[PDB]
Amino acid sequence: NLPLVVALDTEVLKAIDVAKRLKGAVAGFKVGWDLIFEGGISIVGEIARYGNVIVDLKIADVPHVASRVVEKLVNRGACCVIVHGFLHPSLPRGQHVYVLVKMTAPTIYDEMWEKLLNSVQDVRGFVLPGNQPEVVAQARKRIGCSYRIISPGIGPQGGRPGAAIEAGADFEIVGRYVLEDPARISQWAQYRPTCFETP
Amino acid sequence: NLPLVVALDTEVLKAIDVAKRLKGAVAGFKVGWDLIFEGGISIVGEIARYGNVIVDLKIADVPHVASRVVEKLVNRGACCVIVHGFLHPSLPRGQHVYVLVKMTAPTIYDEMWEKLLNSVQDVRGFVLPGNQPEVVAQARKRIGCSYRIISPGIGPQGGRPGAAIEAGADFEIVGRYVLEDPARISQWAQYRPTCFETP
Ligand SMILES: O=c1cc(O)n([C@@H]2O[C@H](COP(=O)(O)O)[C@@H](O)[C@H]2O)c(=O)[nH]1
Ligand SMILES: O=c1cc(O)n([C@@H]2O[C@H](COP(=O)(O)O)[C@@H](O)[C@H]2O)c(=O)[nH]1
Ligand code: NI
Ligand code: NI
Repeated sequence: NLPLVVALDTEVLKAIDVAKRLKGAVAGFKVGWDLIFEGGISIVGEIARYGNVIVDLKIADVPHVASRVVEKLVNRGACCVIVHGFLHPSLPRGQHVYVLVKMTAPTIYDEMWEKLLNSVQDVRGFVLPGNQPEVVAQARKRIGCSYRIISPGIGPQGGRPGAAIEAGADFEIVGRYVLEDPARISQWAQYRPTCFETP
Repeated sequence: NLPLVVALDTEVLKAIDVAKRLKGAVAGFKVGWDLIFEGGISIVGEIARYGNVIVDLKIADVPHVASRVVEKLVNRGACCVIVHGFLHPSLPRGQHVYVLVKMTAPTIYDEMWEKLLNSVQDVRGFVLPGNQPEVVAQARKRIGCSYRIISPGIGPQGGRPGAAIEAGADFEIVGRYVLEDPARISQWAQYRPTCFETP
């Protein structure tokens, strides 16, 4: 069980083939825009047959909509969901929620993220940019092993495989790099999550 | 037609029923995760048979993903999409893009929305909270008729019909209040868009 969550940013047929292939070998799968666009919400439970599914639609709506979206997903196959921390204090929380507080691309988070880690508690964990290992290390210093950290941005976005884990992350989120060649998951073989054994 | 964009946060068959009933009577329809979850992205094209469709998935992902998402949506018939302004400077741009810069619920936008409004150019327009018409007025004061403004939060969230338009909005975005009784669109008969006759 490599400390890797594979981002299935691809068509349904390809995603199912990849999931079946990597079943039991990775920590889970991230299902997002591309899959839901093609297959509707029913694709979540389908991928969930093969491992833990994190649904990532970057949830960022007001409470009456966000709460419904979260509940539809977690009750139809998702182990957890990613939501935007910028919504704070109007933020979904609890054990099914990962909160994104800084991104692999420049955004207004770049000035907010440390304050957000101070503000946000009682969630599953945080998403922090794995192409900025210093950010992961600082965050882990601040929160210790209280919450999970998962980190995208490995490969095309600049991050080296394992470098976010080295810096303190529990799992790295990897899309194109792995989709292009699923055998690359072996590059995570020597790594273990910093704090939590499961995402 | 009335300066109303109707938010179809509902089931596919209900959305089609309302869209058919309101075809030609309103400025457009807002299609979001409820419909896409059920019908996949094809629902965008279906609703577009009945009027202008703004797809609202509060788009907030990094450029490689966001650009593809917006493209798929426009290709399926969306006239425009709503994206989160907090992504700035990593923000999708152009005449297809409405940028949300303050919400009807409290968020981090609240302390910096004006600075953001000033920073964003070369987009179709902005989403500003219709339950806070003073914000709409201040925004319109800053940008004049350079950009569209559309405003949710009417009804359950506290805004009164027409108050955002009166304060400077072009269109009000209305969901539950109108879905519950589409005859209510008559309440917008006396109002007209501030700057733009179409969304
Ligand atoms: O800051 C972030 C947050 C993300 O969720 N992601 C997500 O992580 C994945 C990265 O994809 P890739 O490994 O092909 O670059 C995408 O699904 C993207 O939406 C990201 O790239 N940066
Ligand atoms: O700040 C905002 C931005 C929005 O897009 N919206 C959207 O406007 C609609 C409001 O729905 P309603 O009229 O039922 O309250 C929803 O689709 C919601 O996602 C909002 O309520 N507040
Ligand atoms: Ni999970
Ligand atoms: Ni439009």
